[PDB]
Amino acid sequence: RPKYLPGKHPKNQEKTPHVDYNAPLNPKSELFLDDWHIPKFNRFISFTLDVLIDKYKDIFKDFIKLPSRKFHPQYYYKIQQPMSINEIKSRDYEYEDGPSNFLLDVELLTKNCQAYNEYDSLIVKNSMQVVMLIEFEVLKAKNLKRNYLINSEVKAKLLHYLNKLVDATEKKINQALLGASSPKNLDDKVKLSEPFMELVDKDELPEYYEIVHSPMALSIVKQNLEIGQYSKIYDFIIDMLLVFQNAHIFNDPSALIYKDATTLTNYFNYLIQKEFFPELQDLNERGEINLEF
Repeated sequence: RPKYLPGKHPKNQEKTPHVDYNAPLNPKSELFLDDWHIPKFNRFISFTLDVLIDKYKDIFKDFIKLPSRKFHPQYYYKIQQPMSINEIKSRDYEYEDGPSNFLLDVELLTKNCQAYNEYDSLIVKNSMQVVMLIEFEVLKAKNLKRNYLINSEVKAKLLHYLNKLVDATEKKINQALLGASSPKNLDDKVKLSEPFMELVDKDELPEYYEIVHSPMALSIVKQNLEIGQYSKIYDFIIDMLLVFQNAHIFNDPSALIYKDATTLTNYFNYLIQKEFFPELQDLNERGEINLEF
């Protein structure tokens, strides 16, 4: 028998607090910071959601229809904007604020869930994974024009940046992200990557594998790169994001490893946007690398 029971686990709460529709879960996200357009956006949304429902049935199943109002009648006064995948599939997003409204309707799927249910439940962590996997797909579509095939030189650059991440310390990260506003005397010995290198033992911590549906570790990403499992840049990038996001799904917000997964997501993002991609643009123009699709 499994540690985590499935289904809804309503908080025992007379009054339930508002969910802020407008605030992104991640303000630092390029999904919200960047201007982007997917042509035939409505078609893209229905296609992509259907691929995911089929690939990830067990995770997606509770989010397809709105909660049953006969089993969960209190939901419809506790939650101000009930949301489901079928509801999103039935909406129009082909107007100027469409993309943004789409992401916020999607993020509702986890906000509403974390408001109704006990945080430490399978249903809540499933909802986080639903939102995460949807946003991965958008991230790939958004970055179509720079999602180059991993050829020999691109492979080598990605292995370099991956190693730079693995080797990063409190001092090095803060210097990169804050420059001359970095605090002095930060630690330069301990690598933040340490708890992310290897998967936890199935026999030691089985409930990990009830919660984290797509386990991933940095040593596995490295191996994947070396043997050619990633076809394009964003195939690599999403497995990296999966590594850090799974630690946020599994662990408590107040845990060190949760804090370090935030710090490493931020630093990885910095490496991709400010070092890796600009260096590729530069080497391309100088005719020292080929960037293929």
